[PDB]
Amino acid sequence: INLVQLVRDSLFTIGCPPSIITDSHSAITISLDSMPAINIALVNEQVMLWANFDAPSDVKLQSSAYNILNLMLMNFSYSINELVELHRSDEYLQLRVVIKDDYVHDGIVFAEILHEFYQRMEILNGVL
Amino acid sequence: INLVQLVRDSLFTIGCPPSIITDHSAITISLDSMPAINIALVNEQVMLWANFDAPSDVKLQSSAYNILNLMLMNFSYSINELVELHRSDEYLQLRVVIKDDYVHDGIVFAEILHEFYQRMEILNGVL
Ligand SMILES: *SCC1=CC(C)(C)N(O)C1(C)C
Ligand SMILES: *SCC1=CC(C)(C)N(O)C1(C)C
Repeated sequence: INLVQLVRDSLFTIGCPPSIITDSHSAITISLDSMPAINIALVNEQVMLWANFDAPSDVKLQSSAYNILNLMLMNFSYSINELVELHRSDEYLQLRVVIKDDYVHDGIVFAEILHEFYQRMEILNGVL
Repeated sequence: INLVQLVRDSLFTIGCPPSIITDHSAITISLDSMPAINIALVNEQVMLWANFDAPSDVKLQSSAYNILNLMLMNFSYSINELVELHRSDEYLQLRVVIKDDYVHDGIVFAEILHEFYQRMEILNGVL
């Protein structure tokens, strides 16, 4: 698939500004005010969305655990495993999802995917 | 992949008793005071999963930190390197899709089962 075209098409369809998009190969980024950017890229034949959050302190993670666990248990139907995945590295808590092939061919459908992913980002940002 | 042969052979190799396995499938490994380990070929990939009774909401709140730490734990044998936690009405389900490198060998696969069981033990301890 042509991911730049899919993404640009998704973003005018929902009336997003064009200035938020930055880009030959991986990856595409969408800037958001006071939020981590959404990264999009073809990763081994599948469209992948991810967001890097500054790793919370261990104490903040404990106090926010219940809320974060509820977020991670929420179904994400566009995902190959029907979940959003949370990955931890030394520096980041990374939200990650691999999108099903059925949803990467239509810019209108893909906009709803990006918007639901953003909503998940919003909830996580709220408790960090 | 002959999954029945892989599993039986994994369990001999670590001296488990043969009484604990039952069954094309899925195959169950019964363990005491705990959910069984279910194993099956699901679209060409070996999948392991364990069904835990959905905790009450208050219990989830008091165990959330321990359950979050468990899920953030690296699981190197997984395709996405995590153990996934799935919620259904009746169950909190631990799930992993095992990666090809680890499913041709009964000796290697026994270690995958053992690490998976360890993750089940940690979750059982806070539910
Ligand atoms: S218009 C900015 C925007 C982009 C996208 C990721 C699709 N969103 O959820 C909003 C609407 C915030
Ligand atoms: S011997 C019982 C057993 C089976 C398996 C799931 C492989 N295990 O981790 C133990 C050793 C508990």
